[PDB]
Amino acid sequence: GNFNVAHGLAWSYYIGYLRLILPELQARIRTYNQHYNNLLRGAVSQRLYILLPLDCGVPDNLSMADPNIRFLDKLPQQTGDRAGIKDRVYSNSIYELLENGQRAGTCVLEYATPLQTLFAMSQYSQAGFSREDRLEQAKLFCRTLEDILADAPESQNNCRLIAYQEPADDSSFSLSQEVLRHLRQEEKEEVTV
Amino acid sequence: GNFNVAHGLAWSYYIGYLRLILPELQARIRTYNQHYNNLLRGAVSQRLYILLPLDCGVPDNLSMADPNIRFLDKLPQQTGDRAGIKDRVYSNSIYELLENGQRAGTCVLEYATPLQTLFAMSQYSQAGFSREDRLEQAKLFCRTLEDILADAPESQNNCRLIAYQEPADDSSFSLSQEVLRHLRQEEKEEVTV
Ligand SMILES: Nc1nc2c(ncn2[C@@H]2O[C@@H]3COP(=O)(O)O[C@H]4[C@@H](O)[C@H](n5cnc6c(=O)[nH]c(N)nc65)O[C@@H]4COP(=O)(O)O[C@H]3[C@H]2O)c(=O)[nH]1
Ligand SMILES: [Ca+2]
Ligand SMILES: [Ca+2]
Repeated sequence: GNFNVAHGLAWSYYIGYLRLILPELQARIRTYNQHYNNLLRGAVSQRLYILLPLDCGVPDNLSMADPNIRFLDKLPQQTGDRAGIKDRVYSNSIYELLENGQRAGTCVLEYATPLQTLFAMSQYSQAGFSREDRLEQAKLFCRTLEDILADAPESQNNCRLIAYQEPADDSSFSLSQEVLRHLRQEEKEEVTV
Repeated sequence: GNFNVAHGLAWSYYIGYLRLILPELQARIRTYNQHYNNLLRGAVSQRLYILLPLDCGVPDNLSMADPNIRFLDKLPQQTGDRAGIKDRVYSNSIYELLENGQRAGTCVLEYATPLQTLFAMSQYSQAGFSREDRLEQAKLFCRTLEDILADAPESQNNCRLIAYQEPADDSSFSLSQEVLRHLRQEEKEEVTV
């Protein structure tokens, strides 16, 4: 019946994590851009880019997904407040996106960790949760998280969801291209509006 | 038609937390009890006690809801793995339960963290989530988690849910006394079985 784990997962992810880290993340990115743009020959986008593989495949490191997605630098932390903000642990990692060995873009990137739960659920037989259930909830997770972020206080502008199914043959899918296409569209939006 | 956050919250709580902390819990408690017995003739119960206040009120200090519930120690981490078998580092607290100033029991005690999500949602206006909704979802949370632990590999024997609805009239609920009942029933079971 009407059992959708994705509903709770998306709400939990926003309330217990994204809501808490997005303002501080944008603040650190801005500062980083101020001190290091001369060094970067560009700018890190201020949107957290969230990877949502619909196959729920989350690797411990990003480069084993795509050798054109490569660690660049660390985002410095917040400054000497320590007044209640430091609860979650999130990635201070900036990635560069490569095209032909050349840096084509830069962003803060991370996977949507609740997809791990759906994967775990699908390997846990007592849950009675099929691969087909997993994909269905993964999609529902995306839709739900999207709706939440649409009405969220300036957080729609604070992150970008990158949902993607991967070729059920084996074409060499390019995640780096997927991300770059969003980066280019974002800069285009930022500049034509 | 049915949006039930509690479903995903309970699955997320078992998958992302209980499944990982519980298999090694009783070993951690056992090695603490060796010292606890030798040093104070103490015995800490072997089950994780999970407070589920139906009103979703989670304080950042247990002792603030009851000074008959007195902090004793952190439960020390496991051994062998440099990685941790299943854990990075789980903070778990051991508490003494007091009756008329006297130590009457000892257990690893903590609130069900997903109740905070339910509480935050009910203060988040974009959620259209009322305090009546929260309670119904809190009940569903307990029910769902219970069903999960019942099918779960020995994790059911590893923990005990303490779900309580507090009297609206600001009557004299004793949380310490509620916990002691469970502790006294646990000892009765282990001693009769
Ligand atoms: N990248 C990143 N993502 C984060 C972080 N914190 C939370 N998230 C994401 O948001 C989800 C919801 O977290 P939650 O509301 O704290 O909800 C948690 C919480 O209620 C509970 N839980 C998890 N770890 C602990 C713990 O160490 N102690 C206790 N008492 N509860 C825990 O189980 C729920 C499910 O946890 P998850 O499966 O891990 O699911 C997490 C996770 O996917 C973070 O610091 N970094
Ligand atoms: Ca993949
Ligand atoms: Ca209460």
